[PDB]
Formats: sequence, C-alpha cells, structure tokens
Amino acid sequence: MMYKEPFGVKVDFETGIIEGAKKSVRRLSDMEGYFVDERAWKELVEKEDPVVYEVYAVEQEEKEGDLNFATTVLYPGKVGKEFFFTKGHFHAKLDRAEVYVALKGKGGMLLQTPEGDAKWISMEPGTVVYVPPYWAHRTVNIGDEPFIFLAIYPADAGHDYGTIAEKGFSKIVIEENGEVKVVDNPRW
Amino acid sequence: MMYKEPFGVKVDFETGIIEGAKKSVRRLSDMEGYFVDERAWKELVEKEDPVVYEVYAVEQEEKEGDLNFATTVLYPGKVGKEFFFTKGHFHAKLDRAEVYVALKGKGGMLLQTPEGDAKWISMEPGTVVYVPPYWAHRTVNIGDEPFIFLAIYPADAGHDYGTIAEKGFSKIVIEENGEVKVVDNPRW
Ligand SMILES: O=C(NO)[C@@H](O)[C@H](O)[C@H](O)COP(=O)(O)O
Ligand SMILES: O=C(NO)[C@@H](O)[C@H](O)[C@H](O)COP(=O)(O)O
Ligand SMILES: [Zn+2]
Ligand SMILES: [Zn+2]
Repeated sequence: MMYKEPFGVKVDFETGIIEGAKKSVRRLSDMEGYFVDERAWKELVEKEDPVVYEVYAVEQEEKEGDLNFATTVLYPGKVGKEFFFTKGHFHAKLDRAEVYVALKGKGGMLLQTPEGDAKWISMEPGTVVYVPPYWAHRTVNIGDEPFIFLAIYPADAGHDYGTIAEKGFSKIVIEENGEVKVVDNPRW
Repeated sequence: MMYKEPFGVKVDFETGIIEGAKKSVRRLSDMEGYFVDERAWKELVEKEDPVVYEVYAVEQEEKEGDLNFATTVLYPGKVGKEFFFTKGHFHAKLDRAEVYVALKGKGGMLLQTPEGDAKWISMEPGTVVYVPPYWAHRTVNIGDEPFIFLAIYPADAGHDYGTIAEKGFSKIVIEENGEVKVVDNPRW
C-alpha cells in the first residue's frame, strides 16, 4: 500500500505562519451576527473592516485516526465592550476532541456543550487546553498583541458553525470597569 | 448528558514538565537490545545507568476521536557512537497519526514503515512534525542539552514496541568524525 510522506515544518511561535498551509482570513465583515453590539460592528466594518484572525491549516483527508493541525493568529481589538474572537464551532463529528497549545499573547477559550454548559479557560504561552468531545470552542484575545496558538484535531472532526452563528455562546467576554469579564450573553 | 471537563495545563517549554501529568522515567538499563554497541550499553549501565528520557503524559480513555498529549525530555548522551533515543514504537491501531512540536534542544525523528523503509526529519525548536498513519517513530537527541518536545496523538492509538525492541530501525544516528550521520543500521 501507499504510505503518506512524513514532514517537518518550522513554525515561528512569534508569527504562527506555516509555509505550505492553506491560509484563511476572517475580517469583521465575515462575522455579521456574531457580536452583541451590532451598531459598533457596522461602524468598524465601514471605517476599517479589520482582520480579526488568520488561520494556517495543514489538513489531511477526513479519515479516522489521522490528524490536522492549524495555527491561528487572533488579532487584538474590541467590538464595543466585546473582545475580538473566533467564530467558534462544534465539530461535525461531535465527539471529536481537540488540543490547543498557546504560543503567543494573552487570551482564552470559551467552551460550551449542546446544553449551553459554559467554560472559560485562561490562555498564556505554554498553556495547553484539552477540548473534550462535544464542547464547542471559541478563542478570545483579551490583550493588545496578537494571540497565537496551535490547534491539533482529528482529520475527520469537521467544522460545524451553524448553531453558533445564529445563537452565539451563552457567555460573552468583555471589558467593563477596567476588568476582563466573562458574563452571561444578553442576546442568549 | 455527562460531559468531560475542559481544562488548561501549563507546559513549561524550558523543562518539558507538565504539573499533574503521569510522569514516566526510562533508564538506560530499561533499554537492553536497543543500541548497536552492546558492550558500550552494558558498561554505561553498570557505571551510571543514566535516565535516557522522561515522559509527562495527559491521557484520556481509549476512545475513538479523543486525544492524548505528552512531553518528552530526551537527555543528551551516546551509547558508543549512537545518540540517545526513545525506544520507538508503532501504534497498536496502525493508522493513527501523530503531531510532534519541538520545544527545546536539537534532535530529530527517525520514522519507518511496516516494511522497514526509514526517514529522518531534523527537529529544532518550532519544528512541527507530521507523523502519518503507519509510520513507527523514534526521536533522537543529537546535541549536548535536553531535547524537549510535545506530542499529540489519538487516545486509542496505543503503543507497540515489539518488533523494534527486536530489530530496531533500518537506519541509525551516530556521531562519526565529529559529525552527525544518519547511516544504515549494520544489524539490518
Ligand atoms: O478549533 C479549531 N479547529 O478545529 C481551530 O483551528 C479553529 O478552526 C480556528 O482557531 C479558527 O476558528 P473558527 O474555525 O471557529 O472560525
Ligand atoms: O509517540 C508518542 N506517543 O504516542 C510519544 O509520546 C512517545 O510515546 C514518547 O516520546 C516516548 O517514546 P517511546 O514511547 O518510544 O518510549
Ligand atoms: Zn475545533
Ligand atoms: Zn506514538
């Protein structure tokens, strides 16, 4: 039988750039219906339309046992009080776990179950996050520099964005009274 | 609707230590039949018996789609001309892939197919190695300081050490004339 070729790729923990990877870019305009403050979103899109995050994904065929890996560069910023975040998703195969290795910056992960059980995990360089089966996950940049991390996930996990896209997470991550706060989403 | 708890753990990139992890120690005396120079192995065991490597593992139950992670501290040394290495294994579920992230030191990975064809991947801090389905894998420390890396692998992958314990890899990594060389294993 044919065996796939092993490879190494150098990843600058300062940039998150992977050569040979599929690069995807999310601007604020790619994120309509995601942030609580809709008027703040609209204004920011018209003034700047900032890049919220970039992903460098090295992806295999959707086979059991195989592994994908991707870095994310999550840029600093706010939409009103709400910190820049990733869209967030469940996996297409719900019971697929994931491992995150925080590389640069200050951020965290919001995770929630299909029942809306909600978890916040602080992330700083060296933080490894176990994302268990069934937990949807969004990363958040709570600092003023790029938040960079590596994600390793089953090649057959898939990305399920729909239910998060309409309903969001049960918690939001805001700056209020000079504090980073994880509070109940009002639109939830 | 029981779900497992998400968590974050600090991995120290300088030392490899994961506080709370399952720590494993492998001494040279636990590696009979692994190095070409058996007399050199015997002597180094009788006089010192160094730790060759340590593993800090965060493991889940053996379920499909779940993920384990572990750091290895592979200490610097030689047995005769042959650099210290990990025992090396195939996965019990052969088609399970793996992703390594090099954190500190100077090393590399020896990989081989069930047919004994071998590959070498140099690893320096920042190197991410994709270990494809079906490839056995051994890491080697080619420098004078600890070689430290993080591995992420399917939780149902398992470890099979059998044929490697008997026959090793078809290639060896040695120092010869002040130079690191990947050469054919004379035993093969
Ligand atoms: O969790 C991952 N992979 O499965 C990550 O690689 C995410 O896919 C990545 O950070 C981008 O975020 P969204 O996919 O939520 O837009
Ligand atoms: O590949 C891994 N996990 O599957 C690694 O975590 C290895 O198990 C670890 O580096 C120790 O090497 P041996 O298992 O060959 O002694
Ligand atoms: Zn995911
Ligand atoms: Zn392995």
